[PDB]
Amino acid sequence: ERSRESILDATERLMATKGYAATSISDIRDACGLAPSSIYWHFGSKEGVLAAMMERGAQRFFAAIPTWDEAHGPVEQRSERQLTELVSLQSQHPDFLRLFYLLSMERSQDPAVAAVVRRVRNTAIARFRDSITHLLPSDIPPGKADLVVAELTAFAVALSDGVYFAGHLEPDTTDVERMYRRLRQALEALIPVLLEET
Amino acid sequence: ERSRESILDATERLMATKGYAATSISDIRDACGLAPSSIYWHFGSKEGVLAAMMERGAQRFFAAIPTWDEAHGPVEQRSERQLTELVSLQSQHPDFLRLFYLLSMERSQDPAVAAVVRRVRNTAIARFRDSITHLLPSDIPPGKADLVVAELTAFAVALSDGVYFAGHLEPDTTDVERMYRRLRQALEALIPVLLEE
Ligand code: NA
Ligand code: NA
Ligand code: NA
Repeated sequence: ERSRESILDATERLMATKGYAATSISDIRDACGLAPSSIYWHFGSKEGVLAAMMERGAQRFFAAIPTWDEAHGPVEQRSERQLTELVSLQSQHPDFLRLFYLLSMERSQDPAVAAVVRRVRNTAIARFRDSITHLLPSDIPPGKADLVVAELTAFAVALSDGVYFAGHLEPDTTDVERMYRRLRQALEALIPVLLEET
Repeated sequence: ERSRESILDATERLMATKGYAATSISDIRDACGLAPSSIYWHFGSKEGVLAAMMERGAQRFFAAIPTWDEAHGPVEQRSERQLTELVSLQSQHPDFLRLFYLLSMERSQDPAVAAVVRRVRNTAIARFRDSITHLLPSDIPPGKADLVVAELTAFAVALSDGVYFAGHLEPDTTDVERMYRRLRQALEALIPVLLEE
């Protein structure tokens, strides 16, 4: 729907300037041409608009990172392919992530916002798991691999979250590519440790 | 002064009840019995109160984690009982950190808030660095140790940030002690990787 997109485009731009609080549904109308009644019929409220806008930025973020099956064979080893793309996006410091971390830390979340935060978070965790399953030896029993992959995934997600905060709070001195390289090296060392933990 | 602590205690209770937006200086006065003029005279504005409030929360968080020169014998190494305390605090999932992360992701921050967020962040980084310097072999040249410690510290700080979000967004399934244990294991493995360039 093209009418949905103009509302979100208007809201993005309007929130880039002016902030969320100082932006009125009226202001959104002025920008996108859709009447307030029309905006409500779509997203239900002002918070509903931010929710849908947040979810859109997510899909664009994730679509720029290839799934394991979308990368090639292995080359360079192909978990590396994903890492390269993740590094690329993260090095550009996406403001989408700023919003995600902000909204996930807010008390009294709007139900629509809470659902979107939950889904984006689950997708992120899923995308990491998709990549990390292929880092384990072929001969691990499925139940054991599940445990190890899960614990490795939580570790990767945690480090990746912290990389954004590094890039945010230490933008001048933070090397994103280097930090993610340490993660890949950390994961490689942890795999034997986890497999033999009884 | 006792006057400052009553304002902050009252503000602490008001946000977590009505939240920051729905709380007024008048509400703060009603709770602590200090006139708005007195409150302004201390913190200058409503944002000034929030700043001082969460900075207080930071000091209580850090004072509960021993530095290297506290945390006595043996020389263990000492980062284990440091880690134990860090795990203990994080296991309780303090709301201080939620506020820190929230204020750190905001644009158009009040000047007082920005200064406090930066100080808390620098203090955290410094406390990690203080502990991690002792994980290296002693025969490492000071300049190389500087780089390795700094890179290890940023890694630890990053993981430790991620642990809070795991505890916050996956509270049922997140094992905090186990995560921080992986970190210590990760750091130890990374220590030679970094030294050999
Ligand atoms: Na908001
Ligand atoms: Na606020
Ligand atoms: Na520590």
